[PDB]
Amino acid sequence: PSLATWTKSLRDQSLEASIESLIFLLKRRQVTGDECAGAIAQLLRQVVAKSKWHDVDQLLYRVQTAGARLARAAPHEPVIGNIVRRVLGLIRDEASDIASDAASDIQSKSMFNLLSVQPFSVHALRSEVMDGIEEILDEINQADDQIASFAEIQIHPGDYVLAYQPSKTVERFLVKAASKRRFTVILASLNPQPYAALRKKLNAAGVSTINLASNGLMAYIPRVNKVIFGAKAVYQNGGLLVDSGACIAAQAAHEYLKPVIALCGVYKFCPEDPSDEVSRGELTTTDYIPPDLVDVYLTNLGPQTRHHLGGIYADHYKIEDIGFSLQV
Repeated sequence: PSLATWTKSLRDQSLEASIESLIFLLKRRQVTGDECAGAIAQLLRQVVAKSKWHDVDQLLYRVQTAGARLARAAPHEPVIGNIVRRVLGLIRDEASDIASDAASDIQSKSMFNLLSVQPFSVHALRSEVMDGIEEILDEINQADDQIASFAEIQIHPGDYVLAYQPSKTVERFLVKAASKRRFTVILASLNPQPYAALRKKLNAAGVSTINLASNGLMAYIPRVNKVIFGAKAVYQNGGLLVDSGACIAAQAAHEYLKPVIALCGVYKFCPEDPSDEVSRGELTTTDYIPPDLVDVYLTNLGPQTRHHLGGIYADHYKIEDIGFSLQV
């Protein structure tokens, strides 16, 4: 019924009931975007905790199967797959004291041993994985603030900043910047007053706000200093998944030498190349921005260029967990 209600039935509901409730939320689309990322992490944590497995191989299978089901419910949401792969990667990492000693190792692996009083080895790994998943959850929750901590670096006094259909991440970024900078924000949407709350918050902070006519976006871009977008996803090639019409704004910015900045947390980094459907823009209307149109990827780790992306992907993903689509 609600994500909040779903969250606290989690620990005293059956695993299958929790998975099915979340599936229900995803399909009715009550749960959307980045709060979806956290929901996946919490459900996967419960899978690690409550499902039956004795070896990492069966733990990996469990997580992947549950992840596949969740992904299926909301195919439009690519962050779900990212969280699943991050959890799969975490499991492999921790899988690699009592285990090094032959005596204790043998004792721990036995289901009928006085250490199993589920063999000990399973329990120790289970505990460590659940902890790591909590960390992933904290990484997800803190991403917007971490991205916003670089705002003073990105925005300078007197800047004219064009924000195209700002998301929550962009809002937190602009509001934070307002605390340390005096500048102007231009809110433009090609899809047609809007963003009254955001504007009210910005104005109180000392930031001027401009509303642009739909027709004028192309005429007015030469004025602005920089263009900022929230990315729904990032791809290995440096392409982005964005709101519809963003690609047009990106090109205009590029045409007039205006830096294009994409706000994206690493959890939104998809370890694939963009599907042809995405390139077509077919993938709730989204557009695709090719890497040539993007100047900066601003992440929780800081601003990055396309050349920096390979390192980031390698740091967070395992080759075994990528290169295939989750499927039940």
